[PDB]
Amino acid sequence: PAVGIDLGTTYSCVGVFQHGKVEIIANDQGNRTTPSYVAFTDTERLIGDAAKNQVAMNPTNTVFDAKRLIGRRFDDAVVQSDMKHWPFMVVNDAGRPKVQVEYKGETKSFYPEEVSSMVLTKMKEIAEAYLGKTVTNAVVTVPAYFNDSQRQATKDAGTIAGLNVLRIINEPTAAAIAYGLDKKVGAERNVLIFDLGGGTFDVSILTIEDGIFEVKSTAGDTHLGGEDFDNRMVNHFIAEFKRKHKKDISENKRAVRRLRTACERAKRTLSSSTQASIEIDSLYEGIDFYTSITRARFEELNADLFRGTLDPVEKALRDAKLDKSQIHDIVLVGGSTRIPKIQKLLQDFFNGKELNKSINPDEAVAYGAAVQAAILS
Ligand SMILES: N#Cc1ccc(COC[C@H]2O[C@@H](n3c(NCc4ccc(Cl)c(Cl)c4)nc4c(N)ncnc43)[C@H](O)[C@@H]2O)cc1
Repeated sequence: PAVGIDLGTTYSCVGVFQHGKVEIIANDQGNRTTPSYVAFTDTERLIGDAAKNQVAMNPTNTVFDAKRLIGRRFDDAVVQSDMKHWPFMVVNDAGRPKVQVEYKGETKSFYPEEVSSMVLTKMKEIAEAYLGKTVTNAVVTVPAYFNDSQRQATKDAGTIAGLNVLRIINEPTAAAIAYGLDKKVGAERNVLIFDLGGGTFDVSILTIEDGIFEVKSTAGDTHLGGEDFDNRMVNHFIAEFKRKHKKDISENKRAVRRLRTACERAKRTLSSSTQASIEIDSLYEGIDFYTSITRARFEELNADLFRGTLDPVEKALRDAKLDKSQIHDIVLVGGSTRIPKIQKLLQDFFNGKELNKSINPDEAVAYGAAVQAAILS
């Protein structure tokens, strides 16, 4: 048995190719993704949903976004910039960063591959729990733009987990293989992979000829995703509250939370029907917030951000010296591409051209890694 693991920034996912069909193994909690979270608490260490869920109670010893630190040096523009926004401690141990935590009363320090080895250990377990066998061999994916150092730090992060990493594979190639774009014959095809998750955005252009892949260019926005979209809604509703009820709820962390949470959920609903209702009882100072939102209004709150996504598309076409009519295939991954106006912009931008999207976008990377781990098996 060999697995494909999509090791992501916010979530990880693990799959196995069995009985001629891929299976996205579910966790001990029944979820097909597992947050890449690791908490340290007085008595135990927590990974996945257990860690995600006590992040309010222990925000200072609950680590996440370790993919943003992996393989980088302490002075990397990105280690520096992100550090400002993490409750936990990032520490310069001799030019290489470390996360230091409180864990059983003793303060311990951790390299990022140590912290990614824990997510990988858990994913290994998730599979071994499902398959009722030992799992060792894996494919683990990384973004196309990762360098040697960051590939090595990931590969090690697995070798530490007890994994036999058969291969490290680019996420947009994982998704290409998922869609069997690598079994098309004859002439070289150019493939654009649009990855829009919750917090990060990545465009990747690859050429594929005869099932041999090559990375042509990299683009993206490293702080754009579904979360910017929920914020647009939170502002629309906070204004709407102030209107009808002349109150400002925004300095009440809990009212805003109840609202955020209802906004992300409403957002998901708007990808499949044309409006979405919200009732939040006694939201602020005793007042009920009963409201509703159409898709068209949601689209308008985000109209600039939805378009803004086409720039990494252009900028990546630039750097790959390709005209948009030369793109043979478009592949959508990351759970935000489920938003229809986003698919509509992209289809219309690429002059009516179809989109490859039938595989679950959250899962497609892990799908292709598992398909591929099977061949290398
Ligand atoms: N269980 C679970 C689970 C699985 C994957 C993810 C990751 O999602 C990353 C981003 O993708 C966004 N998103 C997602 N994410 C997938 C998802 C599916 C179910 C649940 Cl309960 C959750 Cl909450 C998230 N679906 C969207 C949709 N249908 N329309 C618009 N946006 C969608 C989501 O809001 C988030 O911002 C998050 C949760």
